[PDB]
Amino acid sequence: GISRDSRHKRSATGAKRAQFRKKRKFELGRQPANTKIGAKRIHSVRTRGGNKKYRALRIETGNFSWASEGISKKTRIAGVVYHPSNNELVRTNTLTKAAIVQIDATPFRQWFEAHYGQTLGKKSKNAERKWAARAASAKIESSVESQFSAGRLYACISSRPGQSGRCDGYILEGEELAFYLRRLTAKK
Amino acid sequence: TVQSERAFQKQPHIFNNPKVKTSKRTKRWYKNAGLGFKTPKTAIEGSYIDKKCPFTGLVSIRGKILTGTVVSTKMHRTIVIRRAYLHYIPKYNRYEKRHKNVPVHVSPAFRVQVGDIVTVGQCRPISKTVRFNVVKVSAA
Amino acid sequence: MEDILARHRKENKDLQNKITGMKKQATKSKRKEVNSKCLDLQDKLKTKQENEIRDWKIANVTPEKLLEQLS
Amino acid sequence: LVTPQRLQRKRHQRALKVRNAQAQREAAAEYAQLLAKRLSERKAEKAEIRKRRAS
RNA sequence: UGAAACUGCGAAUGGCUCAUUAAAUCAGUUAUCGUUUAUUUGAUAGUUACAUGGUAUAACUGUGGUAAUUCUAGAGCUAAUACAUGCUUAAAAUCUCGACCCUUUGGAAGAGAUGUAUUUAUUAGAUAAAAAAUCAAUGUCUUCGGACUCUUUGAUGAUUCAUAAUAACUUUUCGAAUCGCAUGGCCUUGUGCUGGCGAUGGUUCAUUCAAAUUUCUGCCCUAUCAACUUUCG
Ligand SMILES: [Mg+2]
Ligand SMILES: [Mg+2]
Repeated sequence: GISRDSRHKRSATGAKRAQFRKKRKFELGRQPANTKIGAKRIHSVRTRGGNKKYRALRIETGNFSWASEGISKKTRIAGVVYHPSNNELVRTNTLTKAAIVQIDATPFRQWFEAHYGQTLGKKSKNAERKWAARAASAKIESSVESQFSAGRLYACISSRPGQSGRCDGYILEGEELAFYLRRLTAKK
Repeated sequence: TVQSERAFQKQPHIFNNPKVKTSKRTKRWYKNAGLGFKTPKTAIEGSYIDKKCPFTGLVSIRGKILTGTVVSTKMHRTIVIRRAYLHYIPKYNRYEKRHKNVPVHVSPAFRVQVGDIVTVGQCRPISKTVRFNVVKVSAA
Repeated sequence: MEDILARHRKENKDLQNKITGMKKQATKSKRKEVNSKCLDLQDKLKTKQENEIRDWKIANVTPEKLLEQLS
Repeated sequence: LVTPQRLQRKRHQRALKVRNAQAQREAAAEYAQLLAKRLSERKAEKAEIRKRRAS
């Protein structure tokens, strides 16, 4: 099908190479799975070797990591806002690697109230022993609780959906987030 | 102009912790190439991001090592070197001059100008025709 | 009002039997996937009932501010 | 059909996984003993290096 | 013993020919810290009704169709190392919570989790010659003024390597419901518990047969071919 052969191109001097052989099974290429938002729909794709490759067509959930506290929670994905390869994958709401989505901030907040104990925005004895044990770690840069006020975090996606079948990434931090929001406001 | 370009430029799988207030805002990772090649100091204190740099990125050096003389520096982060050599025709018992142009990658830790001699090492296939990588610069 | 509540109750009565049949029909391999699908269906039904109640009551942030606060 | 032979084979599978587990556990214990005595000898060599440099 | 058939395997080797192809194939020489690898060989898995679940069908019987194919329809059976389910195991350790105890310097009954594989994030993966001052935590004793009486692994020239740990993740991958030989020991005498030789199957690591790209140098004639490549890479 899609041949990723290097003899069908030109050379380094622009000469037209002739055809040399028929296209091979060890050099094939598949049609891409332009992965949308929807109910969970993953197709199995058999590879070269005795291996097997997932192909995520429509997916909605993900295991997104928080960089600072070192937690990763299974959390729904709302929609794609911004994407580096093309601007048209934003229009079709496409999850790929580094395609940036808005992720809802409910279970990170519900962990955070169980682990840090201060509400954002606006009794069992060992638990307040533990929240007395952690004092200095409760400070996060202002953009994160500004996103918690709306309950929608921005997160990048690091796991390729067309190979793994998953959609897992990391929440944007102040350097990453600051540059990406300034060019978001430059677009908006 | 480090974040001039369209996605963010970072070394992969590095972390700067916001909870711990450090003196330097960017922890940088570097490795030595081997073969007695000294890492330049601008690789360590620098702020650039490059995957194909052998001192800051995910490219090893292995195989043949070559020396040449650069002719073209006119394109983005890759330069073209030129090796002149002698080829021996056995019937006439005397040599022929010949030359081959190989386009090599260059990290921004090197200030390479045309006329200088470089030292290139083999790496993984970086592009269609680039297969090499500059690891030493000699001023001329 | 009362008709929307009766429709939501009938939808919950159908969805409970559907979730119980899906839980009973599952094997040891697919039980986690069936539980995730049932939890997603329950969350979607609760969100649909809340949106229907909000519509029945009605009928009858930006990154620039984050940039200004950061700078 | 449940025969005595299949019970014997199931018994042999259970017994083999058991004795493989104790064999690799005692191999791990003997190697832990070897690494502990090697580190003790290494600390003794460190001690004689420190007293020859102190003298 | 064994026609047929299911299942496993092979049929991707061998054999032939030289049409295309002029940095193409190839020759010598590298590389894979850039990958897949049925088989062989060696290691590898106490963590998930068990006197051993379930269902289809072929082969076969019977009825058929057409000029004709290694064509097959309907009906009636029944197997697995087919298909699909589905339990079991020892101690110990460590973390998440934690009923109560009292106000110190706090310590705890109890509950849950911790095999392997996938995916993400983070951390460890160190090695030049010696020292002192402070604050905590501890193992500590008080002449309650005081201070110490005891902790630190591999490889490569090179790595974000090998590998380990934490937080989770997953149409939950694997963790034997198989078969041939001799049938043995231990008694509370149950037809109870143990018990060998070796074929197949299986996750992963390594090896092997390989494969795939890949580095340097090399090709016959032609200027009556001097500029070629980029909308279409
Ligand atoms: Mg026989
Ligand atoms: Mg084997």
